[PDB]
Amino acid sequence: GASKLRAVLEKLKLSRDDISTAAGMVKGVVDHLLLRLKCDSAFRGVGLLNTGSYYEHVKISAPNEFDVMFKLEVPRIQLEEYSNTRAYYFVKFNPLSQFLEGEILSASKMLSKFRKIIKEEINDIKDTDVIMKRKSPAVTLLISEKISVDITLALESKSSWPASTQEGLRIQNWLSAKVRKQLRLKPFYLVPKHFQEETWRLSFSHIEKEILNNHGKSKTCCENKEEKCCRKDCLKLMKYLLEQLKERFKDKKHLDKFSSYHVKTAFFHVCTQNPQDSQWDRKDLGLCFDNCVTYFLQCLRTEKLENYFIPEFNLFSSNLIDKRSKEFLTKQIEYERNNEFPVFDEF
Ligand SMILES: Cc1ccc(-c2cc(C(=O)O)c3nc(NCc4ccccc4)[nH]c3c2)c(Cl)c1
Ligand SMILES: [Zn+2]
Repeated sequence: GASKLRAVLEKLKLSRDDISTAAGMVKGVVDHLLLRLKCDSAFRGVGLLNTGSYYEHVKISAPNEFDVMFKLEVPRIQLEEYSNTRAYYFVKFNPLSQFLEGEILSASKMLSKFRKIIKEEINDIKDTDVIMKRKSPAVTLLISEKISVDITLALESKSSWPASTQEGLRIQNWLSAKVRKQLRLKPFYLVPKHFQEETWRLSFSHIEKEILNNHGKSKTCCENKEEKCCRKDCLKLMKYLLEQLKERFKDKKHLDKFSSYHVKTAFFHVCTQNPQDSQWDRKDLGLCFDNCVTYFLQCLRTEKLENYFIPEFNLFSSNLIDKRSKEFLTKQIEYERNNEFPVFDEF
């Protein structure tokens, strides 16, 4: 029954208008940061990933936790795959020559000046209270007492996607081969890794908005009441389930390695698995949500969740997340699934 799930989604939809007040605080902070960085020798080509978006909201339950990405175009960029990990690379070749450790581009040396300039500007204006938190790659600010913003620096490359993505983004049977070709013409991004190296991880997070806003096999999906689907609602419930489970056990360390990214990745694998819009009918919200929960548990038990763009990078590998952590999450979700999800009728 979709009765409980809709009420959860209705409760979630209410706190959306709280974001409008908090986001405005975030814009003023990052508008001041972008102008201070743009007149630095290394960060002349800095800017937001999306010119007006200004954020991404990882916490679908807490409207006070934002995630912001700054971009920096690195032209004539040469990448070396680090030990066949398929996702971590060295950047070698200039405004960025001050961070060169010989041939390769140092991530922590670029993060040092980036964190330094922000640290100096955060205190400089301080017409509104912004507090810097140091702890790994993200420069985490806190506006007033509630709002927290994660600022991530990313390198932008407008060349072809690296070979490891050749069989990724398997959307041909769902969104068509024409759309996959158009998406792969868009740039790709590299973010600091933070074992240990001066390597960068391939990032394709900017592709999520492109697909979430155009998500059906039918081009008119969710444009009229006759073909309203529940794809977005299922993703929201999947993200909220993990956030509640991570909140419920915040005094332990078992669920610290799982994020909405894993929940996103498994969901889009389900979208590949179920390409027809009829498989996502709104009347079947409870059933479709179960398909997502089932697949994610199958991933947890099998210790396998492929990067959606890099099929050879296992997000659930033992190097990344240990077996006891994945078994702990498996038990909690299976318990919630058997019990009609008690984490949903509370907060
Ligand atoms: C079709 C498609 C399109 C895009 C994506 C996608 C790719 C990446 C990536 O890094 O490649 C990525 N990262 C993130 N971070 C979110 C986060 C930030 C802070 C804390 C916790 C989570 N969300 C992402 C989504 C996927 Cl899974 C499917
Ligand atoms: Zn739809």
